[PDB]
Amino acid sequence: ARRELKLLLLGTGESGKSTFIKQMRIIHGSGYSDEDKRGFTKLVYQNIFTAMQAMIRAMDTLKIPYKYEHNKAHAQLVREVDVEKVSAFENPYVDAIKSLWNDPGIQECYDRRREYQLSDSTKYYLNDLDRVADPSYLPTQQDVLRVRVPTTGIIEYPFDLQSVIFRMVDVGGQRSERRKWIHCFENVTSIMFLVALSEYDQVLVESDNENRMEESKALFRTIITYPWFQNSSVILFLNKKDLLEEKIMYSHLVDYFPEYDGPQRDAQAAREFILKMFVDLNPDSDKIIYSHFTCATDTENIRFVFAAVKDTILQLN
Amino acid sequence: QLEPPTVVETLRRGSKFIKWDEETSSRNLVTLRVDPNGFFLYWTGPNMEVDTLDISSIRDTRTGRYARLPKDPKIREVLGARLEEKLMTVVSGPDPVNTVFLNFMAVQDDTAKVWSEELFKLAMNILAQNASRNTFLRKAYTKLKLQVNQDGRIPVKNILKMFSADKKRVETALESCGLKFNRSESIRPDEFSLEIFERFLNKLCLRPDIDKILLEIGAKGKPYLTLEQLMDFINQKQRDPRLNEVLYPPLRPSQARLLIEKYEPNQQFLERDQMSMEGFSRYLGGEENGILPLEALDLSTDMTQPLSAYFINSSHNTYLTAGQLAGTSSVEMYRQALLWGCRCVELDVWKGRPPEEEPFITHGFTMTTEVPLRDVLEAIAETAFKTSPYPVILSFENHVDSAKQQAKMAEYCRSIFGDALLIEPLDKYPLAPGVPLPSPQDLMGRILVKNKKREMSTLVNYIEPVKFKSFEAARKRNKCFEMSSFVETKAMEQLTKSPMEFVEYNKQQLSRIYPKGTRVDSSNYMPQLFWNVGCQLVALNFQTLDVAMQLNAGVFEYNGRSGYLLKPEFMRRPDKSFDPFTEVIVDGIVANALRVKVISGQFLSDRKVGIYVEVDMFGLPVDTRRKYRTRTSQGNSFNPVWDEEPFDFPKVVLPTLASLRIAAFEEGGKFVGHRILPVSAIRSGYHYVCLRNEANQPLCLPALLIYTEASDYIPDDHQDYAEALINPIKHVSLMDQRARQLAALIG
Ligand SMILES: Nc1nc2c(ncn2[C@@H]2O[C@H](COP(=O)(O)OP(=O)(O)O)[C@@H](O)[C@H]2O)c(=O)[nH]1
Ligand SMILES: O=P(O)(O)O[C@@H]1[C@H](O)[C@H](O)[C@@H](OP(=O)(O)O)[C@H](OP(=O)(O)O)[C@H]1O
Ligand code: ALF
Ligand SMILES: [Ca+2]
Ligand SMILES: [Mg+2]
Repeated sequence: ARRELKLLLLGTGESGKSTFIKQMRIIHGSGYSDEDKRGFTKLVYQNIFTAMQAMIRAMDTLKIPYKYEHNKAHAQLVREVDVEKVSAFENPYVDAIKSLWNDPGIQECYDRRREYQLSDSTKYYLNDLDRVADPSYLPTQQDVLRVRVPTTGIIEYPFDLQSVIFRMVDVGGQRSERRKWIHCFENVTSIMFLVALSEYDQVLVESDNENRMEESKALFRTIITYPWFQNSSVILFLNKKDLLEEKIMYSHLVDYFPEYDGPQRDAQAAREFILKMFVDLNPDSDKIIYSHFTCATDTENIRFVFAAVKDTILQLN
Repeated sequence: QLEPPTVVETLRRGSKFIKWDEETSSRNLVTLRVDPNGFFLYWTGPNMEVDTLDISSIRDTRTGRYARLPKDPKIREVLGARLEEKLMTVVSGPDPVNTVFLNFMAVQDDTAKVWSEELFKLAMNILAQNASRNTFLRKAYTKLKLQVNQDGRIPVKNILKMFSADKKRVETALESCGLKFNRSESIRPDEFSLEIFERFLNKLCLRPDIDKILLEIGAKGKPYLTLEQLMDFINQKQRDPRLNEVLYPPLRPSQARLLIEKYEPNQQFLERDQMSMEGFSRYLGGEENGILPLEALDLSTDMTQPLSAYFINSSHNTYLTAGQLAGTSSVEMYRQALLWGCRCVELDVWKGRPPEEEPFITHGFTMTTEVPLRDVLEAIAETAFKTSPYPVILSFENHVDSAKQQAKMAEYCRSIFGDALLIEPLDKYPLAPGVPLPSPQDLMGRILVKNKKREMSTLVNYIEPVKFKSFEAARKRNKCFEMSSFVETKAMEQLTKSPMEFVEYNKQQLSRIYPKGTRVDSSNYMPQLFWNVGCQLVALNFQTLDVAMQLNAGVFEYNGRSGYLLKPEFMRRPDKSFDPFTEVIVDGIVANALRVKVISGQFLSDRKVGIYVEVDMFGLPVDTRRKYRTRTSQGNSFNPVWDEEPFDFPKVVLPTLASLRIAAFEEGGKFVGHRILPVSAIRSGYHYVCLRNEANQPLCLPALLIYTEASDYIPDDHQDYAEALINPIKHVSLMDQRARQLAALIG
């Protein structure tokens, strides 16, 4: 008598599913030895190179000059890198990226990251280059939590908690990827939808005109009304709340969702408006929904938030 | 990093070489050369006659000891440790059995080693064997310009010989380019331009099928295809719809330009960002527009999983050359097997004789020949890791019973193979229960012996035979190093009885399989049967290239011909488990659907005849269909265009296991060429499929145009739901319009 419950992680692109699966791996699963950490040192380097290439291209598109001219050269050096071929991280590329990150010109471009595509945790790495550039850098566990690796396929992870075994199914959150989702819609005990609170002022990678949060919203509203989940529980993680905390100061919610008329520059007011868009006034779903504000990079926040959700699920079984 | 094929200066500069013959005992001081592209080796010998060798036919290059010596005294005098250190030998042919040897003496010192080492590199190069359709046309061109008469010119009888599929229609093609069309004449390399070889091919072989594809894209104004039309075609038809837009992003506009700059005959379109029909026709046979990605052909499988998780390329009675009861036993096969990416070869060892005391390999005292062990062990030590740095499993069927001959056998192994021979277990992997079988990575360049254990038993460790009782008993003892060999019909009995117990066995232990004894002409069973249940060492007869063996060496090409393909996810995971006869799709396993419409073919035969094409699928029983066919075409083998309905493969259960087999056949049943495409990696869209011979070498001229649609499965009933997930914003917006309209009516 060892029960096995199947949990799906769903969500739009880059909402934080695979970041959650790592937290599950740290809390309950096997965790990261030094040999496991080392596996990502490559991936950290590739993220920095991908970051600055995408920022350089923006400088052209958005037509922003490089304050200092000697950084025009540096930009050319890096832009010609093949990022898939990155294994080490040495000069002149180190100082190239530093000298750039210091450039008042390209710092203007970072502030306008909203208009183009620049993955989150870009600033986490570039502010900490010297630690990463070092000739003996072992990645820290947060470095492994920040790392961005686009996910494709349908990867089932098992987890041995005391009472039960969870089989947590990770998936891709791009538009193409949802045509695969039907091949994990059997015997589902619960869904765990991830919405990225930061993406109210952002457009999708796969569609340039459409707003990420209109997608994440509509996707959730549709999916909970599907016949497969007629007897499945729906946990809604609103992730990336720390990013909101920073962004809501400058990017005003009223400008992208006109229904909002709570105060400006308020983190709390903004997040609780969103919550209502997802759950409230849905005629096709009258099941209860269990929300949760989260920060998948923040480990303590996840141990608390999930060691609750464990109960909520088992309790219904 | 997969480099493209690059000829070093020396090999175009040339080098002086003396061609010599074992049989008729001949000699010409010739200067060897390779063309810059690296298609052909060619030399000018018998009274100025240029003779060529197709490098894609080359099977091995040997120098020094391994370069065969001229055992005749008269030849040995004419030529002369130093003398053999400049001997070269080029082995080639269309399969392992029917090889051809060519010998050379380098006049200047140590250039033979430079030459041998570089011809091997060019021959094996993967980019070359999967070159673009357009490059394979440059091959045919480069042939004509090489093969010349004594006074340099290009004979016109060649140009008619090459495309001898409508000789009176060839005549008229040439005249229109301003070239010679009469059989008795020749053409100056001065004025046989590639530009002009291209224009010739256009007038000769007209493309109604491509005219179809342009208006079918959409261009009432037939002269021009604009930048976006191209980009939309490339993204919305040539792109594989099962791929992520972040990992494999779509073609940008600035990127789409570069393909116009690249493939353009007409500058009127180039300057104004358009494209001609012959620029579009150039793209279709282009380097970008291939059927498979290099990713697929590359060596980029995960090579750190345990040995029990990989399909291993395996030979049965390697020594045999055709028949099982009567015929040769060859040392040549052990090279031609291991050179072909095989990783398991069988050595049947029998006790020596009183006068001498050397063991010999042969077939169960029937009426076949013998060969000395000593040489076979050194044939294997030469070729073991010449085409793959991953381990070899020597399958000793030992019948030698004498501790004198048994100890030499263990000494021969330890001396010949040397440190490559895995003599004792590693640090990480002790021989105890619960320990997983070491990964291929962890055994790079090692010789694993498979013999019965309790001197030869000293060498045995991770591959040890045991008399199979049941899967229950094999799970009871639980040891990965123990493994079992199953005769065809014995493995077949397990398949219908306990196929699920089998996949579980193979998740930990190795299981070899070989053909039954009734197949005395060395006939091959279908290896997919046992691959389906995770069997690794599925052994086959390499002397026979029937539909089974054509498949084997076809699928094993992938992962850089290392001879190791990784079993699927669910056939490797212990926590997971499924049934190989599932007539319905599996949860956790994203199924696929497939469409295969055959459009046309180019330069398929050397004569007028009808042709037909077979499209078959090889995987799990339910995946497998193999009876689709075209109707034998009108009756001309230049540019036949089939007008047929797409062959449907709507429900592919496990798509990583499925392999498609496109194969062309002449009216009557003769083989033209085939190709093995893996269903998981194939692309969608209009694509050429450059054909191959039975031993999987690239035939140059013949090729097929086929339209593929490789999409994910959606049960018909659940289609509505699927489409709302892909684009929900449109789905919800539509419902909002309805609620919006009925707002006023309710109150
Ligand atoms: N600051 C912050 N970053 C996050 C949070 N959750 C995810 N990220 C980052 O955003 C990226 C998306 O993570 P991932 O799990 O791959 O999203 P998925 O594609 O939906 O699986 C990762 O690089 C994370 O570092 C969060 O709560 N706070
Ligand atoms: O090669 P042939 O002529 O078909 O001979 C058989 C075949 O080689 C088997 O694989 C072999 O077992 P191993 O090769 O695994 O030793 C078996 O002998 P055995 O089962 O008595 O050893 C022979 O019956
Ligand atoms: F949407 Al993902 F990795 F799950 F980019
Ligand atoms: Ca045998
Ligand atoms: Mg992910």
